[PDB]
Amino acid sequence: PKGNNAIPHVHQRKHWNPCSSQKGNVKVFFNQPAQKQRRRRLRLLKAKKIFPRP
Amino acid sequence: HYSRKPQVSSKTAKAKIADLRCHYKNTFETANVINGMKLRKAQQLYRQVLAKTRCIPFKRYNGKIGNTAQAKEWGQTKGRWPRKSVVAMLSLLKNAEANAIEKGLDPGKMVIKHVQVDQAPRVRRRTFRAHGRITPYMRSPCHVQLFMTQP
Amino acid sequence: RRWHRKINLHQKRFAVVSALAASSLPALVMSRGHKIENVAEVPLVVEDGVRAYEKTKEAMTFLKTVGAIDDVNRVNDSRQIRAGRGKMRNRRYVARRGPMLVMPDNKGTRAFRNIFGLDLANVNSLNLLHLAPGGHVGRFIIWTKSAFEKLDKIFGTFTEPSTVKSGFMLPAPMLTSTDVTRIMQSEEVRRVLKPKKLQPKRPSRYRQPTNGIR
RNA sequence: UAGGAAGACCGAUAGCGAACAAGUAGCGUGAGCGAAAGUUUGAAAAGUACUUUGGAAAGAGAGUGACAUAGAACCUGAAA
RNA sequence: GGGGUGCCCCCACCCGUCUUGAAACACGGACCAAGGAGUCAAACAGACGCGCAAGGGAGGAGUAUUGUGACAACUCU
RNA sequence: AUCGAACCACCUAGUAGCUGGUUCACGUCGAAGUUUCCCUCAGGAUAGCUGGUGCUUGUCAAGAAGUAUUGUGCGGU
RNA sequence: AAAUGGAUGACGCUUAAGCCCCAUGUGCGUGAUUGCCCAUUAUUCCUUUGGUGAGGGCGGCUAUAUGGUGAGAAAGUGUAGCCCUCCCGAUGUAGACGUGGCGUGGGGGUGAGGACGAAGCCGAUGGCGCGAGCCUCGGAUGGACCCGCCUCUAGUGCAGAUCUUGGUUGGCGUAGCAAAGAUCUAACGGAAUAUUUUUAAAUGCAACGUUGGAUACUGGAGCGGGGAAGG
RNA sequence: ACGCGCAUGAAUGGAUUAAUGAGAUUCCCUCUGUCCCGAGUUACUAUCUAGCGAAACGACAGUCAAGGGAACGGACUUGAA
RNA sequence: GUUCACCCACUGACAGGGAACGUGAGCUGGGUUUAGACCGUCGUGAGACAGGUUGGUUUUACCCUACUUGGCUGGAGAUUG
RNA sequence: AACGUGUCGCGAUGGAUGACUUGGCUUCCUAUUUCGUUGAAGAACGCAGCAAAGUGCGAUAAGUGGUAUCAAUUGCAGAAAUUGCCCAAUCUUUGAAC
Ligand SMILES: [K+]
Ligand SMILES: [K+]
Ligand SMILES: [K+]
Ligand SMILES: [Mg+2]
Ligand SMILES: [Mg+2]
Ligand SMILES: [Mg+2]
Ligand SMILES: [Mg+2]
Ligand SMILES: [Mg+2]
Ligand SMILES: [Mg+2]
Ligand SMILES: [Mg+2]
Ligand SMILES: [Mg+2]
Ligand SMILES: [Mg+2]
Ligand SMILES: [Mg+2]
Ligand SMILES: [Mg+2]
Ligand SMILES: [Mg+2]
Ligand SMILES: [Mg+2]
Ligand SMILES: [Mg+2]
Ligand SMILES: [Mg+2]
Ligand SMILES: [Mg+2]
Ligand SMILES: [Mg+2]
Ligand SMILES: [Mg+2]
Ligand SMILES: [Mg+2]
Ligand SMILES: [Mg+2]
Ligand SMILES: [Mg+2]
Ligand SMILES: [Mg+2]
Ligand SMILES: [Mg+2]
Ligand SMILES: [Mg+2]
Ligand SMILES: [Mg+2]
Ligand SMILES: [Mg+2]
Ligand SMILES: [Mg+2]
Ligand SMILES: [Mg+2]
Ligand SMILES: [Mg+2]
Ligand SMILES: [Mg+2]
Ligand SMILES: [Mg+2]
Ligand SMILES: [Mg+2]
Ligand SMILES: [Mg+2]
Ligand SMILES: [Mg+2]
Ligand SMILES: [Mg+2]
Ligand SMILES: [Mg+2]
Ligand SMILES: [Mg+2]
Ligand code: NA
Ligand code: NA
Ligand code: NA
Ligand code: NA
Ligand code: NA
Ligand code: NA
Repeated sequence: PKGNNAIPHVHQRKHWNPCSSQKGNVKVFFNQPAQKQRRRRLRLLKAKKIFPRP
Repeated sequence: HYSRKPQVSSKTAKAKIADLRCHYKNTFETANVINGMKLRKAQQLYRQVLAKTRCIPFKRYNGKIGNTAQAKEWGQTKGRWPRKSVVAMLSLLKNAEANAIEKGLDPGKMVIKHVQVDQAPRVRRRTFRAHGRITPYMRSPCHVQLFMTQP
Repeated sequence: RRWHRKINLHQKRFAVVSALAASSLPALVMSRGHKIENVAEVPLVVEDGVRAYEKTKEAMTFLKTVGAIDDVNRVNDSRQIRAGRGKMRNRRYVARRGPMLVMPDNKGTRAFRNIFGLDLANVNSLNLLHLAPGGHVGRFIIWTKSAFEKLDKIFGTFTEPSTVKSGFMLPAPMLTSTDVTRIMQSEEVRRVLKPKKLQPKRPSRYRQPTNGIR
């Protein structure tokens, strides 16, 4: 039985979840630490090439 | 392998056959009747069954088979004359006799001391039934092992 | 699925401080499993000269001198093949955790690498996963003098805030004295305790009667 | 298309349909549908010469091997 | 003392299920092996654990690192 | 071998207030089939019955009682 | 006055073993106040388990080697319960909650075991626990890995779903193998014989191909001779 | 044949029709095992043997009377085999 | 089609009923109650009628018991003392 | 009696369990990284001493040429090269197919 709860508005009625019949619509961040290393490496390479410009 | 060990191995001959293409139930009755018999007596009985003068008693697998007057000597009423199983057992008894001769024993004094029949792997065929059905049609071979000792 | 977790910054610093204080108690070090029976003093502080080593033989001689070779021998004997499916997934061998050596920076470790059963640490970033392996406190730690002298600045005192962590100070104790048994047996407490009362004799054989009429 | 790093994942009815001559064998006029199956004997074939019964298949001996109740789709070998 | 197999006297309707009511002339039930069903994400509420408190906490990014390195550490008019 | 709307693949694990199933042990407690509203009558929401967590207290008794007595009112079987 | 043969439960009972009423041991008109039988009830005793549980001890100086007596004592919800006394409750569908409660795959720690034999499998192998289960023994089994404890994690426990996939099964040597007329004989071939030790028949049956002969069928809209489609 | 026809009737066709029909109904001749009332015979089965060899179904099982019970029991109570 | 009904005839007499309104793995399939089709009445129509009419697959026993026949064989401490 | 029932030892039938794993699934990174009328992708037919499938190759057909390495291949032959990489070539009948 429902009691005294807030009225839910969860907004999840489209096909976002990948299943056997749907491609889905999602985004994850498993590449976050690898991309952090890549951006720093590019900045260091660019500094070496354009030396001594700021 | 053999399921029993003869007490005196020197005076004992053995023989066996595997995947014999004979009905297991028929061979079961044919081989079991000669346990405890003398070798010559067992050979005589098989020859008389081929002549249809004596019969093999069916004791376990005998559901709704015919009655015979020749089964009274076994204290029973049901019996039959399976020729295919009998000729196979006669061949096996000849092999065991050859083993005894090579070992140096006398075949005229040997006594059968162990007989065993088991079910072998089955072979599959098929038969056609009404309304487009197919049902199995299987064959049931058997293994036979025995040995006899000289008292 | 939610693979990772968030932890409050203050709680993470709390855990590191507590695991460090546990390493100064020789009873807790022995309970975790380390062999420190030949160690001169705890916490163990050695001279800075160990950073100039270049040959592994010199490091082994130094470990035997300060008495830390018993723990590294214990790790050597414990090496064995893992039980179960884990040996099929690039986890074939297992071993125990030995002593940890703390250096002021990430330099001077060539002679101490390749020694089985020894761990290197940098005082500027201490890892709780290394200080309390398996969640159990009391790791055996060997300090260099330079790294030891930086502990006051890195973590701060009970009144002076730290200089490396923004506005961090050591948490105050809940009890001014942890020895509770002394308080219970002190003269001040025993003055106001209620007096003892006489107790009856022990019951003998010959069970007592109950029929008041017969 | 070439390469690398791996995993608190699955472990042959699981994991891709496919650990194997697998989009194969097979099915349907066709569009299409679609398996089963670890060759896991032994460190090494050293894979049982030879005697004897048998038309043969095989049986009884003998031999190799630590073990043959490890004998060839051969580790272990449960229940009905 | 325990275990196995009989025997004697006494006691004793077939399991699971829906149902007011099942031993039912109500349904599912030949046997064995291996599989087989309250999970993950997101918003909110209450109970309980932990840190700080008129304040609490970030995120995204950045600073320094073949080293247990996709971790851990640091980022304050 | 398909027709009061063929066959193949896909949307599709279509929805089902309806039928069937739902895997270890011991311990402390333990019901309801009634009220009001609903295109409601094989279903829900709502109060009641129950469990858990307690809070504030007391220790012979506060705001105790499915029971009597005394006094004082009500009634039309 | 009814449809199977049948019901004081049956047999039977008539100085009742029927109906109404009255009594009680040894001694029924002299023994006043219990004739006897049967409960998961009542009283009492022992043990367990849970409490709105109730009390007590816990600052270890009497003295003591082996070949006057020997072991424990934890300030504690929860145990192999810190220990000792005492009191009150204990069944239960749907349902709620508790458990230093049991079991499975893998991670972090700690401690072990193994070719003098790991996992797995087998059992008239016993012991422990209320129980889920745990441990030992034997193997005339196996041939290379695996477990105890604290924590983390999950594709984590089966008797049934006209459940899925394999295997096995009574029925059972049973039901049957009955349209299209039908074969016989000698010789040869074949391992398929003329097979006996313990006269000939009553102890090697049954069945196969070719050739010669016999018998019989198809009966030119043919079990004749040629083609297409399909193979 | 008759007609107050619940509710016959005119291309929602009315009335009648020789020939035709594996169409529905009644009667007659002939004929018969359809029957009174069954009997005898043949071929192939079943039945026995040699060879070969399934399926369906299958909680567990299988003697009755009365009783009560979910108001028609193989299991329960009492009796009888 | 009938249960029922009503007539003809014989007879001593042509009584009334039950057993899952006994009896379909015993038969039969005339009726009732699918799909085709005609008529009357009703309905705008698709169609309806407890109104009439004609045509319309009747499956399986080899299991247990019961019953009918048919045989083998122990047994009184009803297998033992 | 026989059939039938039960227990123990051994043997059949069957392929579970355990230990193994050149397979799968999921996430991350780096490039002088993106086909074809100069005939692609797909489809058919062939090629080895013994060669059915699969693999490689195209009438120069389990390969020709260059280069690095340095003695094999292996079931039996047979001889006295093989393996990795890649510039030079060959490349049957078709297919956008013209
Ligand atoms: K027969
Ligand atoms: K036969
Ligand atoms: K036969
Ligand atoms: Mg990216
Ligand atoms: Mg028959
Ligand atoms: Mg057929
Ligand atoms: Mg057909
Ligand atoms: Mg698979
Ligand atoms: Mg094996
Ligand atoms: Mg009902
Ligand atoms: Mg029930
Ligand atoms: Mg009933
Ligand atoms: Mg679903
Ligand atoms: Mg249900
Ligand atoms: Mg209660
Ligand atoms: Mg409304
Ligand atoms: Mg009575
Ligand atoms: Mg209870
Ligand atoms: Mg319950
Ligand atoms: Mg798992
Ligand atoms: Mg599961
Ligand atoms: Mg199971
Ligand atoms: Mg037959
Ligand atoms: Mg027939
Ligand atoms: Mg003719
Ligand atoms: Mg003719
Ligand atoms: Mg009209
Ligand atoms: Mg007109
Ligand atoms: Mg009209
Ligand atoms: Mg005509
Ligand atoms: Mg006609
Ligand atoms: Mg009855
Ligand atoms: Mg019944
Ligand atoms: Mg009636
Ligand atoms: Mg009837
Ligand atoms: Mg019928
Ligand atoms: Mg009828
Ligand atoms: Mg009937
Ligand atoms: Mg009709
Ligand atoms: Mg052209
Ligand atoms: Na018979
Ligand atoms: Na598959
Ligand atoms: Na029901
Ligand atoms: Na139902
Ligand atoms: Na219902
Ligand atoms: Na012809």
